[PDB]
Amino acid sequence: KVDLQSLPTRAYLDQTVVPILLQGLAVLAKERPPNPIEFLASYLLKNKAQFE
Amino acid sequence: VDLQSLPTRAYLDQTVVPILLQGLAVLAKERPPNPIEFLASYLLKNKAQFE
Amino acid sequence: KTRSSRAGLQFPVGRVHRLLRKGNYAERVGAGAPVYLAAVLEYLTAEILELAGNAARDNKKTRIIPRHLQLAVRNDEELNKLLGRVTIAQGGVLPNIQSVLLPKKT
Amino acid sequence: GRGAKRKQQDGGTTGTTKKARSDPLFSAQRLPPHGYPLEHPFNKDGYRYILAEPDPHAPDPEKLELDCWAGKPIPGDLYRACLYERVLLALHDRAPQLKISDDRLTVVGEKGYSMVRASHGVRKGAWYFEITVDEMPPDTAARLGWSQPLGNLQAPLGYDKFSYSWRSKKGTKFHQSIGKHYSSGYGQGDVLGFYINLPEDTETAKSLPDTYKDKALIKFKSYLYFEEKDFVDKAEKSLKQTPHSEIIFYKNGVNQGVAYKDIFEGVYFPAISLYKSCTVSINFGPCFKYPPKDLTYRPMSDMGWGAVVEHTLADVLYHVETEVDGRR
Amino acid sequence: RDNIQGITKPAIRRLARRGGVKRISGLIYEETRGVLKVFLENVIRDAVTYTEHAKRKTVTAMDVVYALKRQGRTLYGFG
Amino acid sequence: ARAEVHLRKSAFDMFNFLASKHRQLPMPMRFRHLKKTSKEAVGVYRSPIHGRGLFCKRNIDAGEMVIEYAGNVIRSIQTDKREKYYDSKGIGCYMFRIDDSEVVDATMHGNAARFINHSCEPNCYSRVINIDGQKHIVIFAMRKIYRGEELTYDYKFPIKLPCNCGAKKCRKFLN
Amino acid sequence: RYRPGTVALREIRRYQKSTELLIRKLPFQRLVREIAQDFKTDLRFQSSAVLALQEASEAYLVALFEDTNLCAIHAKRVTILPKDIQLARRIRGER
Ligand SMILES: Nc1ncnc2c1ncn2[C@@H]1O[C@H](CSCC[C@H](N)C(=O)O)[C@@H](O)[C@H]1O
Ligand SMILES: [Zn+2]
Repeated sequence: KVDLQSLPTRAYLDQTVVPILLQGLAVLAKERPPNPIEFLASYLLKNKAQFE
Repeated sequence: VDLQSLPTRAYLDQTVVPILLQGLAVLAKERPPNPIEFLASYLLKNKAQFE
Repeated sequence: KTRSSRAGLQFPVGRVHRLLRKGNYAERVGAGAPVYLAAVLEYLTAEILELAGNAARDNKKTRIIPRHLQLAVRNDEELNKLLGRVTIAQGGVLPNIQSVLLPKKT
Repeated sequence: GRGAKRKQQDGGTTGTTKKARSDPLFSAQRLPPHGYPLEHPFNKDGYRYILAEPDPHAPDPEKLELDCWAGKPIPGDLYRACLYERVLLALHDRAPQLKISDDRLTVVGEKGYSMVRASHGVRKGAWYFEITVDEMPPDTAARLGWSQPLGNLQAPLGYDKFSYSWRSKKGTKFHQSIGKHYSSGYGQGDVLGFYINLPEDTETAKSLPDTYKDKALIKFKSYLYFEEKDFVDKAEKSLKQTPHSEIIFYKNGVNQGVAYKDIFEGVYFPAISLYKSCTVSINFGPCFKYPPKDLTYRPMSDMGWGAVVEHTLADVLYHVETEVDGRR
Repeated sequence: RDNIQGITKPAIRRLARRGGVKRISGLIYEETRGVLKVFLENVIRDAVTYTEHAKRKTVTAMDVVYALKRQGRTLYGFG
Repeated sequence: ARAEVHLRKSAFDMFNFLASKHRQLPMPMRFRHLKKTSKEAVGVYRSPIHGRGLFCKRNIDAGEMVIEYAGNVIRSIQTDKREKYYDSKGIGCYMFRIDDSEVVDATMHGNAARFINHSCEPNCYSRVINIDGQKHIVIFAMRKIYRGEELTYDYKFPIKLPCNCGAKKCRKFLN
Repeated sequence: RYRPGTVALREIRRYQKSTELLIRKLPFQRLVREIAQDFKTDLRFQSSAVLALQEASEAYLVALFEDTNLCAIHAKRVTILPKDIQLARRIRGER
């Protein structure tokens, strides 16, 4: 179930992948890396099998 | 770029637009089983378009 | 050859002369009578229609409804002196409320 | 229970009032008349008001009906009023008297003085771009050159150290209301080249706000606006110098010499200054002459899922800080 | 027949609104109907005189204007 | 008497007319009265409150549209240079701010309503309407105008240019 | 709603802006038919003609009302009265 009537798409992305995105945005806003894909992948693998 | 004269959020919104946009879209909607090669190819596909 | 262009007016002059000749107002008329009448009718028609156009552009409507003519004739004072006992079809009346009949409170 | 709407309409007590004033001829923006990516350049120089990158808010103000923005805000997938790849000037830090095309190529000014700024900074790399002056009627100053966001968007180009200019008429260099007969004039059909010579990485100072209450978020009548505002008297006193501090006003390669030096240290926006009604075309980016080197200035106007995902990305981009901030 | 009651209360109320009044008494309608009837009969007398002098059993509109002009009023926009 | 220097030298005066005599319906279509029947009801004479003034030889009662004020409408950026030039040429604070974004300068262009004064006991209040899509300021009176008095409107400044009028309620300042 | 006298002003202004007729077509037509039958029988009316008479009536009638109006003002009151109608009819010089 994704984005039919219950969870709006903006609300869906605001409530489904938060624990990775806040760190990613924080590191691209402070550590300012031209290539932040490694950080996002590392934080995705931390909860790769933990995704409900 | 990306350090002082280009603001961090402004750098995100201005310089590397066509790379993180497509990667985030594919990992938020499609999520291929092996996205590492997709993101590597997307990163390498933009090399003489942004400074 | 025409005759209206001899004076530069717009209202017909031959028509006025024929209609006044067959109107038995008298038996014999001069030459300046038809042109003079055409001229005065021209002036009065222009006087009315200029205000008609002003009222037309007041409400931003191209077509002139008779309400505009009623307002233009009534609001002027010389016209109201000259058009004293005359009404207009579909004309309506200009807005007016008596002064002492105006309620107010704090 | 119906006084909340009147408070939201009069202006309330949340800093700036909720009654906008942008009385010059403001166009090219504010397309969707609802709660969507919007923008309001304000009369007051330094007021940037935007709605893209949306955010939720706390419901139940005065025990009325439950607002839809309690925990699950309504989505949005439609036109977004900005640009990503290479902002052709800008759509946020502007004056509400500039006429731009829908594709954002031509710039038409007001009856009085006007300018447009940009939203992209330059630190290293080649930015040899051009401003093709389509036409320049008499009594229409066409001074062009880089400037700073701190610059007053209605002040003459060069009136402050934030802004740098080269006069289109008689080539007389002007800055801080000081004029020296320096070069020859330009105008009709005269393409002004512009390549800010900092191919090497530099360092600057970006942000130092002095006010907070004017930076608030509250519903205007049916939509939110982000009061991201600059100040002046504090910003001018943080003025510093930086590397490659020279705003050169070229003539498409040929240069008469940089008119004024020691430019303000900060993010650079190429300001185009007009003085009366006059149009002008633009081409900016990390290229030399041809606009299509990167993505050719995408407008992000499409109905597919790409617009949806980009809008949700922007929503999250502002949602992170609207969650970690803590609303008063 | 009895049709003078045809001109009912709301219509005369609206025409009073035309006049420029708000406070009107409930015992004014009868004499207004009388005055209206007098005016109509006075006009239609001349109307039928005109229409029968021309040996036409119909009644046109231009003769109505003619009688209105002869009486003292004048009508514009009709013929 | 050509041998004693009298004081009060500096004047900084512009409208050199100061004398010691001073011997004094729907909305959109009311535009005519602005330009044609609006040039007799008011005379220009020496005000007693301060400086010059608009005295009266006619009478106008309550709720009557009288004058439209027009002048050099400019944006707020020109305010800095305008105030500098006011300090230079000796120009009063003619910064007629209809709003915080547009101000009606009256030092290079303006109308006959540049002659007004200020007092905490005025005769008229301001009002603004919109005709044909343009916002214009027209004043409607609340009382009757007597022969020989001066128009004045409250500036409504919430509480250093003094306001010397002599009225008992006069707060002696623009406040 | 409430506050009698307020709704009267709104109604009178709304109707002053409007410029339509005020009498239903069929009742007035039948009345003209009856008053004609009083004079002569079997008269065929022109649909334009009737309309004509109609308008003239209101004109006359409305003028009368206005006069009575000012007469009431001369009597230190707002409500108009029958006696004022005879006042206007006699003073006009049309009795
Ligand atoms: N009584 C007063 N005393 C001092 N200044 C006044 C004043 N009344 C008005 N002013 C100021 O003068 C400015 C207008 S210039 C004054 C009008 C004109 N020069 C004259 O001779 O009368 C206004 O901005 C107002 O602030
Ligand atoms: Zn005083």
